[PDB]
Amino acid sequence: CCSEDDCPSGWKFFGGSCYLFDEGSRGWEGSKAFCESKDASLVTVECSKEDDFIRGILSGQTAKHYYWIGARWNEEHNDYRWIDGSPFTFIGWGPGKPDNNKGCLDYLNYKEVVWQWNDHVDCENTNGPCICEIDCS
Amino acid sequence: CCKCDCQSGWEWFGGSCYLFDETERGWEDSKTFCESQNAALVTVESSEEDDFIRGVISAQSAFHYYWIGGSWDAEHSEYRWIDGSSISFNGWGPNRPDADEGCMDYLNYKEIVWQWNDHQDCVNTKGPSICETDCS
Ligand SMILES: CC(=O)N[C@@H]1[C@@H](O)[C@H](O)[C@@H](CO)O[C@H]1O
Ligand SMILES: CC(=O)N[C@@H]1[C@@H](O)[C@H](O)[C@@H](CO)O[C@H]1O
Ligand SMILES: [Ca+2]
Ligand SMILES: [Ca+2]
Ligand SMILES: [Ca+2]
Ligand SMILES: [Ca+2]
Repeated sequence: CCSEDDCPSGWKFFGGSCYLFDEGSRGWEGSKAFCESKDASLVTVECSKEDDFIRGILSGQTAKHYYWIGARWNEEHNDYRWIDGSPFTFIGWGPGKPDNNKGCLDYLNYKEVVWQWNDHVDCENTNGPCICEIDCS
Repeated sequence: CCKCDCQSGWEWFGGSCYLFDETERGWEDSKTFCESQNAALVTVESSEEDDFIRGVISAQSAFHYYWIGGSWDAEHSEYRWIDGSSISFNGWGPNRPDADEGCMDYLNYKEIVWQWNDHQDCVNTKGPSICETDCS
């Protein structure tokens, strides 16, 4: 658990985590490496307050309609879970999701999905911004 | 539970806050103590949870058993978690449960290396316990 103290310049504090809402243009796999290069991870969302926090930030802008997060299809377990291997606790799928395409998760704002989780089939060459997290664990 | 929402002395794991309380109580009084903490005795739905628990209790050597939130359900004629839910994950030690109308504990003794056992004295056998809240 971080304090506000531990958030590097330009990172937002919430719920004992530091978040970077990065506006670059990367694939999911490129976003994963980018977060690592900042000694961080693509964000993992363990509870509804963290989901509400994220939606608050993403609803503050309209340039972008998806941000990559630290979840994808796991071949070992044949399910969607976090990139650290942790199964989902909080479930954030938007209406009608997932599409079950064995892909990578973002927060999506498109038609009936109103800043909620979606799975995209292309984890390499679909470019977007991302959310990194430092949770000091 | 959010990862940083566990009150003081509690540990977060897989959406739950746990308390490993070492005051020794019989199974019923342990149930009551978890209720007083606005929680319940722990229910173990997965191998992941079981391993988290084993990692904590195999770390200490004072206690050989901890009370958890499983007991005989007459209605159903089987051990159930105290919320009424079915025991899906198989965390029993070799040849357990060996009798009905018991309560469950983690047991470190002979062939049971911190797995589930059934005890048939749910009042007067005192031990530590493990509480769980999902903060709902
Ligand atoms: C990269 C991304 O999330 N793209 C999403 C796609 O997966 C989804 O099928 C569609 C409809 O929900 O919204 C897209 O345009
Ligand atoms: C309190 C407790 O769990 N005691 C256990 C008992 O239920 C079990 O039959 C025996 C054999 O495993 O080890 C005991 O002493
Ligand atoms: Ca998180
Ligand atoms: Ca999709
Ligand atoms: Ca549990
Ligand atoms: Ca027994």
